[PDB]
Amino acid sequence: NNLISGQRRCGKGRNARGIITARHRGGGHKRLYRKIDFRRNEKDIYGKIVTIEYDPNRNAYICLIHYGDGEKRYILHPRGAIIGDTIVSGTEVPIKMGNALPLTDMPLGTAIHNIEITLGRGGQLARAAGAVAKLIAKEGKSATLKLPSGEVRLISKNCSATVGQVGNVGVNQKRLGRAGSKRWLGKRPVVRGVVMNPVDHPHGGGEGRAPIGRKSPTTPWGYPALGRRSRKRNKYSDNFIIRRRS
Amino acid sequence: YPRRILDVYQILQSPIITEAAIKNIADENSLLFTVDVRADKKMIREAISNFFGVKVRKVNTLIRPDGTKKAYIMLNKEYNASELAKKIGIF
Amino acid sequence: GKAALCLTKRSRSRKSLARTHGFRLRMSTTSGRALLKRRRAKGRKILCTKTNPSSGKRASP
RNA sequence: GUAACGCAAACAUUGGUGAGAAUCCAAUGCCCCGAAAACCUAAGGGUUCCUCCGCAAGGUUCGUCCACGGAGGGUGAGUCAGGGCCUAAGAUCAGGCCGAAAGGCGUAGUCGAUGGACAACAGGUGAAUAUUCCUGUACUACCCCUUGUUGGUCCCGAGGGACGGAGGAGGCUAGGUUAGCCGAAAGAUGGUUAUCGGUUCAAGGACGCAAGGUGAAGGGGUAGAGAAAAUGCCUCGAGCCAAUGUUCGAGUACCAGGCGCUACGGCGCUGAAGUAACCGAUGCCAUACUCCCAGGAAAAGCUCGAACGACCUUCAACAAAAGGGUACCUGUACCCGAAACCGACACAGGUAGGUAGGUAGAGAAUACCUAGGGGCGCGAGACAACUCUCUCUAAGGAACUCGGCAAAAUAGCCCCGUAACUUCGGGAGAAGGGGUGCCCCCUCACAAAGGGGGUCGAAGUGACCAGGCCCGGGCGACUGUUUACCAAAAACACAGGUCUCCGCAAAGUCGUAAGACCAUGUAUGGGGGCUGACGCCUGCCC
RNA sequence: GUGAAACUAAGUGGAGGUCCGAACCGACUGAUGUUGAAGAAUCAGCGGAUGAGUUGUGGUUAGGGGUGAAAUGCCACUCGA
RNA sequence: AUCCCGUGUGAAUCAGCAAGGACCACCUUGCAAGGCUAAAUACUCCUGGGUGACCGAUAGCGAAGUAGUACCGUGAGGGA
RNA sequence: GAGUUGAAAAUAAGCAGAGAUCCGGAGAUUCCCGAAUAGGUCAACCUUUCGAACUUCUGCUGAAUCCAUGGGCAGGCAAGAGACAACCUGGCGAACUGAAACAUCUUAGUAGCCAGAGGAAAAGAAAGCAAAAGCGAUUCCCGUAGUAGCGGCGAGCGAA
Repeated sequence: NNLISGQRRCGKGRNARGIITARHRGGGHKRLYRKIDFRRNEKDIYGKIVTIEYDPNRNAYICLIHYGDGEKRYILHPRGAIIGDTIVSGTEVPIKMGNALPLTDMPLGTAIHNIEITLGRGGQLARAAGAVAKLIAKEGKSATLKLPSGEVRLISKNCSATVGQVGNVGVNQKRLGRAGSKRWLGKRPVVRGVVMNPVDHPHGGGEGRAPIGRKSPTTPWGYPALGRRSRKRNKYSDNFIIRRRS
Repeated sequence: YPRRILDVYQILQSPIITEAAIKNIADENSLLFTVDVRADKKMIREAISNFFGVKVRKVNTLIRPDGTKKAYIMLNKEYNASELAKKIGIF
Repeated sequence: GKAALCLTKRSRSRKSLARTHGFRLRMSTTSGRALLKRRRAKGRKILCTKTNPSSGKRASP
């Protein structure tokens, strides 16, 4: 195993300056990092699954592949798959669960994942547990995809995608059950707004118990949370997006 | 390239003359001296052997808290430190 | 009580104190270099207290 | 000339020293500490350590004494600790980007142990050091020489180093106890030897593993860009892995006790027995086993190895063998549960780690003790009020008072017994009762058992130690957190719920910028608002 | 005990922000202390005490700031700057 | 007005260009978009020479003594 | 040109008319730290291969592409770096205060920080003044004058 490397960034709520920009982090448990090939760019080399194991750094499980020529890679476990199953990346290849193939040659309407937005990079979309995309159409240079959010988006057709839904569908059936469970998961407590003083947070102060008194529900930094968009405006990708979410 | 720090020909300041040193001459067959603070064991053994033409089983050194290095220079079973030190005015 | 109170000092290694306030620290920073200017100007005997030798007698290994 | 003289462990006497002694030294009593008030370390102090002298000042009194003043001394290392090796958090950052200047980001590297990697033990000695000096017996790294192979060396591609918590059983030892063996023995009193002591030995070398665990540990060739990892072949006195143990180390010492010193300290000669049984660790096996999920550092040293690319190359590089020969820097004193650090004080305070004896006990609690260390730097009387720290109290038993605040009572173990309600886990040690000392007995296996019988006291967990319990309501579900130095809660958090934003060059956040977090994550994810387990719910108004 | 599940009696097992209780960490009540022995202590009791646990070493965050299970609390006996 | 600047525009060449406190005409003055240059002027950590209706140890420099010392502060710093 | 071997002043041994001690000018040495510079560091130490590190000078080389640039190896007395009371040039640039409050305004382009250099620095040889009369690069004093002016026409500011 040369894929399981202890090379954390450490602290990991703190920026370059050294201030807590991303809030409610720390405590946690020490964890390692499994590199995962989201590219799956070992082309025309026939592969075999061997073990399904726990990634501490994810929702979904990881799958250890042994290739025919004799090298090993970690990937995302698809839903139906088991130990000793078979896969391959390339152009031709069948549409059997867990195989990798560019979006052009794929069927119309198949549950898929690990999709690139830009050719070359790797695999950004549908990576969580139960992640699932459904190719709706195709148009010239583009393929029209429906995402896990419930949004239809034009992406480039030459881009890669791995067939099958992503496994471990039941991780919504946790109850955690106690403060301590979320504490050792990495997260930390979240102090409400209305509780604090006026100097700290917009809702702050107020004698007795405070109603959220200032006409709007506010962030810590003045910008109305609870209804108000924030998708820049005239962003580069704007053209490509077709729909909303749910 | 020999010395950690180059110092001098000189090095050795003087022998210590006291009641402990006289007894250590008889018991251990060993001389006692004050040297450079920047003096090395290797440097001392090359000096004292090459000076008197005598052998040195071992040197052991310390820095008394003012910052002056004092060295015990031990001699082989062959060479006799009592008679050697007699002809350098310690007896 | 069992936790002592309002002793600002403790017994802490001269390593850490020299890496916080020592000569080599002051000498790096431009702002901090002009503190040594003021110290030599006033003519204070000991410039920056809390300096240690890597060598013996006051070594903090 | 008052308050005070820093705990209520505790002193007394005889002698000595000297101008002078409650206070300095010695002896004898007595008492106190003993998971310390003992002995070691890390940090920090910074000469306080030892010797001889002094007592103006300092020491809450005195003082011939001192952590005080003067004078002189004292810290010895290949193996202990660090550095000459390695890297984490973090730091600095060549070129590079960004910024009025100062500078900011950031890769290659380089630093940076609290971690990895590495070689020593006993006995001895001495005013002050000892794993450092001495004696014995060891080990690591280099330079000789006998065999060798033809290249080495670095870069470089691999193996490996290499890692969690919890729990439990087994095998061992360290340590303890008892016996045996040996030596000594009047301790003035009815008896009595039943008494008192000693019975010790490390590192390392050589060598084997059991009803301890397991039943591939460890290899050898081969294909395919392939020397390692990986797809198929075979083979294993079917066995391995270890802590302990047998020996040498160690016919040596070490040694209880005897036989002589001469004045205030140890020191010469001698030298018996040196075993067994049981209890037994939080120590080792064990980076072992099982279980669990929150999924448990890196880098060098080490071992392979084939390349390519460089150097160093035939007075040479790598392997093995006994015997030789060789051996850098710094720390080392002393205090370190404190009169020496940190608290302005010789301050009732704080301060990381190590070693853990006996009797009673479940126990690192407690009580009394051992080894070891101490009697708290004002004393002497007297025995008024009053205050404090305590001990008891006839009759009553909350009548006190803002309030049972405070005090009292309960208490260990074994056996019987245990309600409403319930989220079916609880409530619950519910409540409430009975037995416990000491002696003597039944049993081819019930930690003074269990049971039977006796005997003593007013009282049997007799001391220390060691739950008070119940019924009803508000708030918050719950363990948790909070105003250091007046507020610990009903306040915050919490699992759960809901809304809203965000499709990745993401929203958000921090920055003049570069860019950083988010995330090496990508909608079962990430940011924000409110509510606060769980049950039933959550209406009208745009 | 079942078509098999379900369910239920005994063993085994060692979970738990489980219980009682030293060290450890805290700070609820009282008494004492108030030109204190102490610029927050002593004493007698108290809560947690395998976890959201305690703590040594070495680091990080900086005042139009930081940090904050949120009191305007803490940031060297200083904090509405 | 004159002088200098970000943004955008954008001339002319001595029948020229600019100034003469918007602006135009006529006069007068000068030659912008390249550089260099002593003096008179400013000051005292300091050296030499002189002077004082200046101080004389609570004054005069903080500092007449081995003072930025002793001491305090984590530190900048304060300070006999 | 006569006694000396620093201050406090004591001893011990020396050096001195063949001219010391001293005074002046010029040279030589100058451990370690510090711009610090062989590399590291917790200033005054540790490791070395014993080295001015880094940049522009100057000799050769030879990247991704011909040339070229980056880069590597050499020689180099080798120019630069840091320090410095005030004065000065340039960059950034306050607030208290005054206006009896306060925002224009004033405090002020002052204090502060940052960078730079000299004995001064900056300025400076007319695309300038001025008025039909003339002057001839700067800079500083007297003056014009608290005048012309500007100004919530307020406080104030104030030329040539």
